[PDB]
Amino acid sequence: QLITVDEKLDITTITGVPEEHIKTRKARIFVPARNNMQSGVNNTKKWKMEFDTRERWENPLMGWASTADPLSNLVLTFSTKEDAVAFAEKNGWSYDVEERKVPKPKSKSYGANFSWNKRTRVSTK
Amino acid sequence: GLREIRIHLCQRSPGSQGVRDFIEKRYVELKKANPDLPILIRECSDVQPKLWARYAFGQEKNVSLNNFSADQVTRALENVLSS
Amino acid sequence: TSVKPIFSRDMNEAKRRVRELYRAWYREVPNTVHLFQLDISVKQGRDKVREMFKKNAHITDPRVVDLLVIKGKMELEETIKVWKQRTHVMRFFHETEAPRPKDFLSKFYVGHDP
Amino acid sequence: PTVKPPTARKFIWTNHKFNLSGTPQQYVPYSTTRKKIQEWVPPSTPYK
Amino acid sequence: SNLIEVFVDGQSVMVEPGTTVLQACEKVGMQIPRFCYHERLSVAGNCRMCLVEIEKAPKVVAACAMPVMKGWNILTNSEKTKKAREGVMEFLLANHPLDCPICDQGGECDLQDQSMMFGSDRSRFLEGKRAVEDKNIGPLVKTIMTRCIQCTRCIRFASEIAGVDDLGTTGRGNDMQVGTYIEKMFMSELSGNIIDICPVGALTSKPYAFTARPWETRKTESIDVMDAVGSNIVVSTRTGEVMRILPRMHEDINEEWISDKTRFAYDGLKRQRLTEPMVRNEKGLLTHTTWEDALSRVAGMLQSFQGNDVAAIAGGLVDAEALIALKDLLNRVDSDTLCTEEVFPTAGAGTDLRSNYLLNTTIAGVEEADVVLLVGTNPRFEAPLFNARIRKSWLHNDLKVALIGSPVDLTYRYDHLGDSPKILQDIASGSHPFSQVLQEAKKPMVILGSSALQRNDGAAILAAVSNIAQKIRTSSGVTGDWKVMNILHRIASQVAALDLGYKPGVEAIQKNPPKMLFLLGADGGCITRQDLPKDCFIVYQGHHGDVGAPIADVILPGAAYTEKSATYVNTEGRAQQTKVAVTPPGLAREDWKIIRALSEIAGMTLPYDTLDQVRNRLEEVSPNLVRYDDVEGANYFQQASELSKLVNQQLLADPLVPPQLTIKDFYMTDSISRASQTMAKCVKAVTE
Amino acid sequence: GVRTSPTGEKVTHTGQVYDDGDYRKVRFVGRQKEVNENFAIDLIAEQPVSQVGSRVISCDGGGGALGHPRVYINLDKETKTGTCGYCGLQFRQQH
Amino acid sequence: RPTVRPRNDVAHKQLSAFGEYVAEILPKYVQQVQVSCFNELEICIHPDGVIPVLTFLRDHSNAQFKSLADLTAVDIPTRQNRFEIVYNLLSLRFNSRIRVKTYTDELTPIESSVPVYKAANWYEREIWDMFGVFFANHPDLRRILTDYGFEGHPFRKDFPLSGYVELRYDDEVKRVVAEPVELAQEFRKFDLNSPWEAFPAYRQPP
Amino acid sequence: VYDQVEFDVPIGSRGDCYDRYLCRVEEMRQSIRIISQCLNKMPPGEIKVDDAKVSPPKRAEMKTSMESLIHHFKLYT
Amino acid sequence: PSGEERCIACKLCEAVCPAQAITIEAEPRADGSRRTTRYDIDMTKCIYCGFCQEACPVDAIVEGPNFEFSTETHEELLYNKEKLLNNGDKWEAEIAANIQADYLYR
Ligand code: SF4
Ligand code: SF4
Ligand code: SF4
Ligand code: SF4
Ligand code: FES
Ligand SMILES: [K+]
Ligand SMILES: [Zn+2]
Repeated sequence: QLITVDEKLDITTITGVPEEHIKTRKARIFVPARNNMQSGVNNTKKWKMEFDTRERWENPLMGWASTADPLSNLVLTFSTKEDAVAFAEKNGWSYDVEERKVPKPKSKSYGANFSWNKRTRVSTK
Repeated sequence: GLREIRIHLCQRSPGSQGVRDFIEKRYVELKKANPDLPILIRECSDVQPKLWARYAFGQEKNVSLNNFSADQVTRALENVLSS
Repeated sequence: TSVKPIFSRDMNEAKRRVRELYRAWYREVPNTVHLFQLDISVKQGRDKVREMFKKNAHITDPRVVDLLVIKGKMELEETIKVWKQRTHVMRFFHETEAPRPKDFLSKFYVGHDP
Repeated sequence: PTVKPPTARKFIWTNHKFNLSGTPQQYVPYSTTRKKIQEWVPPSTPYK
Repeated sequence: SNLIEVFVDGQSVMVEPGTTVLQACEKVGMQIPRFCYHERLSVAGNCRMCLVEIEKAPKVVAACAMPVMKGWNILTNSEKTKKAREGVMEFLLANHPLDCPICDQGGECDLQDQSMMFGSDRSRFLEGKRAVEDKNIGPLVKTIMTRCIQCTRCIRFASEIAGVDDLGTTGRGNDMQVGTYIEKMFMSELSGNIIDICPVGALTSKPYAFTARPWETRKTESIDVMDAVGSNIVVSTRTGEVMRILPRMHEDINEEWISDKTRFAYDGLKRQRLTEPMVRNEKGLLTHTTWEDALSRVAGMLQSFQGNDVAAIAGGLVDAEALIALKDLLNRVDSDTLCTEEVFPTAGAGTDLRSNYLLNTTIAGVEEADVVLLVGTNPRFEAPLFNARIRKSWLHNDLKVALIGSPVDLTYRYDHLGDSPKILQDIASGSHPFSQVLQEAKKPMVILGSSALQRNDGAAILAAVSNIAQKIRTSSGVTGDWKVMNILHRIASQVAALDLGYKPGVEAIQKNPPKMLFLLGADGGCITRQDLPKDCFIVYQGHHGDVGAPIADVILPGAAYTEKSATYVNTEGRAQQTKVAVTPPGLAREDWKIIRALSEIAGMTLPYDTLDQVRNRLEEVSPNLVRYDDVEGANYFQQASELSKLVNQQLLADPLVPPQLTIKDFYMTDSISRASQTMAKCVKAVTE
Repeated sequence: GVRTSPTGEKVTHTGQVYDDGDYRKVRFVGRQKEVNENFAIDLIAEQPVSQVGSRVISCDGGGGALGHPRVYINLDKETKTGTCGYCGLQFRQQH
Repeated sequence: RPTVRPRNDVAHKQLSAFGEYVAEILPKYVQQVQVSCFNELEICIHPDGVIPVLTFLRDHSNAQFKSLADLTAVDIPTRQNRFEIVYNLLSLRFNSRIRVKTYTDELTPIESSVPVYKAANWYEREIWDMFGVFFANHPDLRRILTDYGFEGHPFRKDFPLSGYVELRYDDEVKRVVAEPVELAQEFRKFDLNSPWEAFPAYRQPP
Repeated sequence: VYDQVEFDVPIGSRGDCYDRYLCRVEEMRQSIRIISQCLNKMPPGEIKVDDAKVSPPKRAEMKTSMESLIHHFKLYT
Repeated sequence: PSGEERCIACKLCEAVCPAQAITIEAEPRADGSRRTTRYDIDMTKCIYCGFCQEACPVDAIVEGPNFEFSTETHEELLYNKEKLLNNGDKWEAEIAANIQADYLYR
């Protein structure tokens, strides 16, 4: 048998996350920008969720980077922006969504390198 | 007394039509009569038109202008200047 | 909006399970303070139990309430059967954690965290 | 090593040392990098 | 209707005529391997890594250059295509040096990665390798040219994007070499971009050298504040340290480029930093103190002054959250003297109408214009990525560009109308023959530089340029939705401050000198203690000790733009926000929090306690300030033009001379870049 | 190239040394600061420049497969020497 | 071809045929059947079918999957039902293996399979402990791996690697105490994925 | 290569600790039996798959061949 | 053999390290050479797996033959570059001979 439940899906009280790391965090939902050092686009297919960056300090003994943020490395992957938004909602995280940036179609033409009267003529190859 | 006026409105929504008409026809005169009063006009898509009046020591009051006509907008601005 | 229930079919039935769990916890505190040789009073133990229930007062999903009770029963089983040790029981009281500042100014002075 | 001696290098320790833990010659770790952020130094002369 | 059908591995796709095979493939999510092809450069077709089989065609075609014909079936994974890639990869690696461990490209190298995905797994090259001598092209780009694969991306970028024909190929055959032939520095405001486009480690960042590997850096997507273009960037950090700055593609702003200042001034974030609150001691020297003590000193002085006795000046890198917090705080002592260092004429509408001080056409609108009139500006150095967008239009749309001002080099030929501000009246009257160019143009664009408005006759210049844009619309020759008038800002914080209602310039402070002055990152030296009463209490809030700090009574260490999530509005009026890459150093704090904390100690607590709440406040003042990445149009140019005529101010006879005339003036323009050792090397390099 | 600071603490080959007011040097009290005395930067500088009779030489660091990846060094410039990017050995084209 | 794993078409056909066999007999519950290129048969079922489908595979004369090799869960946050429940079964009679998969979310119980396989007892406790999936009618559902009083379910993708609390001995209270976790060296996140596609055969339509 | 070696599987009859003890002892004996065959039937050849996109190349190859160095770099990062 | 460090701060050891026991920082040396300014191994994180010496392209980092280096304090097992270079100078005579005997298997 199925019951009827109309309330918003909320699991904040049964996930075990401490209150400070639910209410004070800010999740960022976005498609990672292409690393401009490379032309590959395979790391721009999926949506991501990261959290706000928090303090890192130098360990007195070694100089290592210490942290007290338990979410500093947490990065989730989602197929769509809707899935990422849904996951943030039920976990109680406030979030910002950035719309995916698509490279717009270019009009490429090799023959334009040799134009008779336009500035697109190249001076070298 | 009065320190600043802000008028928020949309560029396209019909609810801001009266505010749009007021600016188009009567803001120039209002600014001539009030040379040194900041009247910040700030358009933003899909916002409810609103009037903000800031007074001395940071006191602020706002009046909604949704669906007002150009005359009602004048009247709403009439109240603020006297206040 | 049809979902499979856990135990309760609505909030009224879920609330009955909550009150049974609260009664079981309330009655077990005097034994826990004695068996575990705690340095807290029975009042403190029961005040802590009441605090833990209260923070979950806003739930309106009977399924969520069901899970909270399920976990509450497991926590009570670990305590009654002495699977927990003294350290586990006292972890509810954060006795070595110096209070974090709450007002804006105190948090502003010490660091960057909101 | 009396029959196949090790290859000699100038930087190889000529004097072996045994485990020095617990003595004043024990190793003490420390960061080998220099300071990263340089603070602004206010002027020495007065001028407010 | 014009679309034609082609097949990618049997999958049908509809494409516009002229689409290349490579572009047809990406429409079904296939990325053909490439080296020489870049979609923002002219097609070259020389690396041959993009060769692909066409079903029923014996010869493979270069996908990047071959236009796709109707009915073609592109076999992106056939045996012939795979063997073509393996062959080309083999030739690319035959002479390539075994450098990956010492090469900075390692880990983010397109040669490494496409070798792994599309090449063989071993070598059969049994000969010795080519070795090439290195070329010195300045202090920013390191060259290890034995790594070069002769893709000519750098040559094409330099000629096409940067408009500098100093790079080329010398020699022939296997010994063909990329360089300048003669010893010569490639110093351009866009030069650092050849590092990104070079697919190998042939061109690398000199400041970045050897410091990090790509897999270990954390990427923070943020905004540049070195100018008012709002270039989108990524801040690479590792173990709490900023390591480099990279472009982030935003087609409507910086497409995928950044200026050399945006790229390389980050090292100034590690020098001359304010890390602790300071107060003057008995001897009149700044000495470190606690936050409690420093704010108590400021709160006491704040509580004893009212009205015009309190003023504030906002600097060039201030964010909107701090701008409104400071405005709210002085308003609660009934002070309205909230000033910016950068002047904007208050004549007529002033900052009443956003359209008076925005780049109304938008940066992307440049590509739609047919005539551009530049007035009293050098966009090459004021807005390098805006100037690059002009050259793109000049190159591809045959854009006609005219300049009134000094005859600076803009990297493209333009019609110089002169430097006298009188030419504006000639154009408006119709006497000047360029007025006939504007009259015919269907989409003219008149751009006035904010740097010209810093003149005393700025109100006259704005009125004169406004009059021209008014006649162009009176001719009715423009579409209607098209906007003609544009202001080009150079300061990141200027547009947000005008939106919030600040007073442009510091004229008000000079008129009524205050007894207490807040310097919020102000380092322009516009107001000094010579302009203030002898006992003026100066509070400096900022991240660098530069010009403002040494004169302050109290120093409050703020956060730099890499250390806070803060709102900036670019010259178009587009609101963007940064993200925290690293936290502020030492005891430094987020700027809007300092003012919020100060307000509580002074018994004037501001009504917001979190970032979200201060941004709710920003929405109450100017709703567009929280519409991130959106460009909200501004209207009512007619109303502004009517008011601009009400008061007549004469034009000064001085010629219009931009503050930055040559590349040497470009590198240092703010506290961060003035503290950068890299920018100092660039300045030394181009002046010597 | 080991030197001491005004405090007498030895400076490392990476230039590290605690300054006068740094409390962290208390860790060395009653013990010692580990410092390696063979500065590689000075040892490599002592190696002589190798004179070769070709425009391009190769270096693998010596020992064949026990050295480093084999690289080819261009010697066209007479202004300076060709330096191996791996081991620091220097080469010069003769006359 | 020495370096390429050889295919086995005989096993691929047999498993495919048995996959159809199972789906014809239990249409009420089977949602998908697939055989991998290395010849593993997966039955995807509606969660209601757990007991009937497992009972059929254990008891039916052409199945006789008498051994439960493993029972585990996978957390996939992008899915509406984030938890995938996986049963790996072994049939000694037919020298064959089969995998049965279903799904659930945080608040939806799954029927305990202890009645079918007694081996399921501890596996379901482990799934409850590590993932927080509740199994209905379990003879004794409680944590099995985590410390007593441990909060959260560590194997969820959104649970941090180092958790939220760490332990130490405190002399003032003379016991082990739990405190919020601070690390002298933060775990260094690596971005290792190449931006170039590796496997065209798995490309997802755009 | 377990299909290429001969050995017996010890089987118990009572399903108790003593029989499982005997099975383990007998499995040790069969392990020696298998080890004897492995030593005699050990073939020559390479020890890891000759596919440098999976198994790293030999160190000598890594230091001479451009492809090998790339693949070594990528497999270890 | 000249005394120049073999390590070129490529960071392949740090990347492969299964325990993240290696921490490296690097910059151009005064003579322009690519060298580390930090090379730490937390010997209490390390699992002594040898992956670092497999990954190294120049035989710079090795696991040597010494197994008798137990200490009285935890801090003594947090090795920095000076300690590791001293270990190389201390043990090179043996390390080189062991590499000589096994490199043809690598
Ligand atoms: S450019 Fe790429 S392949 Fe060439 S040495 Fe550098 S990392 Fe290796
Ligand atoms: S230097 Fe780089 S971008 Fe220029 S031709 Fe060579 S590989 Fe291409
Ligand atoms: S031996 Fe130690 S330092 Fe080297 S890779 Fe293994 S765990 Fe890391
Ligand atoms: S020890 Fe070897 S692998 Fe590690 S950074 Fe140095 S050269 Fe690279
Ligand atoms: S990418 Fe087509 S030939 Fe270079
Ligand atoms: K490059
Ligand atoms: Zn060498």
